[PDB]
Amino acid sequence: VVTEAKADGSVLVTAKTISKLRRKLGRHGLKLSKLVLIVSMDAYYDLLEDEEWQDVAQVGNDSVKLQGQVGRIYGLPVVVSEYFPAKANSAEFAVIVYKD
Amino acid sequence: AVNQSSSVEVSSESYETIFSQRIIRDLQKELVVGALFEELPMSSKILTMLVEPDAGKATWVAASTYGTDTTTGEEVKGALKEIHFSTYKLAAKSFITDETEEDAIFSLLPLLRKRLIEAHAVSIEEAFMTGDGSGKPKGLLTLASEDSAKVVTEAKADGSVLVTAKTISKLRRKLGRHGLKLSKLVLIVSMDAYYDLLEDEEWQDVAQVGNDSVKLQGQVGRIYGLPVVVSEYFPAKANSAEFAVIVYKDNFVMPRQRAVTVERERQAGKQRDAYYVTQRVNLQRYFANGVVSGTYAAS
Amino acid sequence: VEPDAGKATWVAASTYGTDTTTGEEVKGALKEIHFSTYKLAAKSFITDET
Amino acid sequence: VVTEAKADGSVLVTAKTISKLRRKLGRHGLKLSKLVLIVSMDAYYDLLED
Repeated sequence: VVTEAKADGSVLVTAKTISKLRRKLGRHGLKLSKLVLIVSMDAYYDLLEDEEWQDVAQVGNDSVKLQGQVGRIYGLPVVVSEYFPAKANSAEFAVIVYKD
Repeated sequence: AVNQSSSVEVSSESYETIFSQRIIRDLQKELVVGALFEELPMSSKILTMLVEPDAGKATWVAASTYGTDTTTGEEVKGALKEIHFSTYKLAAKSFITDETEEDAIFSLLPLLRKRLIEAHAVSIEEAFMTGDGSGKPKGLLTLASEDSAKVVTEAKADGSVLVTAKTISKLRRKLGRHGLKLSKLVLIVSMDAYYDLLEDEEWQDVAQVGNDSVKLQGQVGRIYGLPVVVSEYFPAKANSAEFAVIVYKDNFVMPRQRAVTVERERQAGKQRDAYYVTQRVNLQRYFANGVVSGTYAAS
Repeated sequence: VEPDAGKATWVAASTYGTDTTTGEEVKGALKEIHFSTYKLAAKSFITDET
Repeated sequence: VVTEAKADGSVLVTAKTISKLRRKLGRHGLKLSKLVLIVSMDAYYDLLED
């Protein structure tokens, strides 16, 4: 996609990365959810001080409070992974499929 | 006493009024570290155990070298790091003499026992939060000094301070490792930092643009889903800790070889009844991880 | 009124000669308070003629 | 505590004043989540533009 942010250094992750990743993914690749979103441990933390629509307050959530963020991110489940290397030019997300 | 003004009838002197023997009590700290951490009973002086290290990687074949042909790497040849739990001890005493209860009121005996246990309770509670290393164990606020847990900076050291909800998110970004899934973490905040948190204007503001209904009945102690614990044992405003967060899942256990015993001697003394009390309870962590303190440096 | 804290201390580890290591504590020194009371009064009058 | 309002006029008294004001008294304070609040009769009719 190159580039949203700048490796923490003045602006962090934003909820419209997932829309752009979904847009460029595989054209006809949808059919509701049924798509798996792997998120770095780092990237999970800066999307939690939001300031975006999928919040833990009331801005546009499903009433989450209880627990500390939920798998609703464009209808996708959130899968954590801590195995990611240097934070500079690396990937922090993976959008992958399992229907074929 | 009956003086000021005594006019014009009976003047007399001073002490001419009934006195009351009843006591009253002001402030107290509420005790949140001395009764929150699992007791480990043990019959010795030091307790030891082994624990594994992690990976332990296994190398893949070089896409030609499939046979024998050895070279496949190997995993971790030395392992099972030992961990030792030391125990620390303390004592107090207070000694009364007959000469200061006969000319008095005959009431000082039960109050002394209440006071020495409170003084002991204050002393252990400060030591668990703030402590050094020599003679008395190291405390929780400086637990996060040796592992590089710290951050610089949060709020602005008395020039337009605010303690806004993004602080705790940045603090957990700084801790990071290895369990984001809410394993019942314990968080303790300063007296002033707790008061400052209701000026906000962030996440749980004065309007229903931010928070859902959670206050109930009006500005109550609720942060990011979790309740918040407050304490008056933080040092006065400066470059120190105003907020401490610790993981509680395997760790922060207190070893102890007895409970509180309080006794008295006066034989073969001369006069005095002398109260003694002794203790042996301390604070340690199995693993050097899961601890952060903000700090709150300068801006 | 009963008084404020109240601090104990920890042993030098090695010591065992009794040697209590306790510092000493402030046995039964406290502080008194007292209540003092003021008087409020009025007087007003009326004449037979009105 | 100094300052919020400056002689009304163009800067009026709004409900955030009682947040910073109680930074040394009650809720929690001594141990009690209760207080009584008294306001001026004219100041009561200022607290309508917030």
